[PDB]
Amino acid sequence: LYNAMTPAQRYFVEGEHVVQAEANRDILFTQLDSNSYLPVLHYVLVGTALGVVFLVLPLLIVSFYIVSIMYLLFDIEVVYLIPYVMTNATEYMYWVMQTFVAILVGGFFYEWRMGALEWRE
Amino acid sequence: SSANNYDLLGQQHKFENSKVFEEMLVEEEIAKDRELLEDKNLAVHQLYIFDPQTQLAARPR
Repeated sequence: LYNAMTPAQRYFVEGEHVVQAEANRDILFTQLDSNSYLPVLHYVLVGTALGVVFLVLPLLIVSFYIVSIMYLLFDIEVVYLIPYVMTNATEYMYWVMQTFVAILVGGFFYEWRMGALEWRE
Repeated sequence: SSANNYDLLGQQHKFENSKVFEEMLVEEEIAKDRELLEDKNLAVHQLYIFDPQTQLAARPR
């Protein structure tokens, strides 16, 4: 639980009631913990514990390399494309994206022409 | 042995000399392209495998 440590973070609210309330609080999205990934980590710990319990219970009683590289480089290209989709683009942002896509489609065309996309090898 | 060897030599020389000019030129181009295609990192090598005697595309790579 992250806790405000300065008066400015606590909206210049005085007293010790606020500090106690903040420390003993619950993770609520409509309060002080919005867009928080702490629940996700609580979920990861619960899932791991559940698996560990199942695991322990009974005890008591060249083409592939190519596909990996192409995947990594296309994945980075898609990672670059993700910011564009998250904005309301203008005409010039559209044309920059179009140039980016053209470069990607050229690399794809190279892969197709050279026979990398075919998996006979 | 000497006579038989010179018979084989004669056959080889007859074969080389008898080719017509058009064939000799074509063979000169085959040899030149064999020299150019010695490098195996060329893009064309990825596309196809070339016949050794005549550097013509034999199969896709």
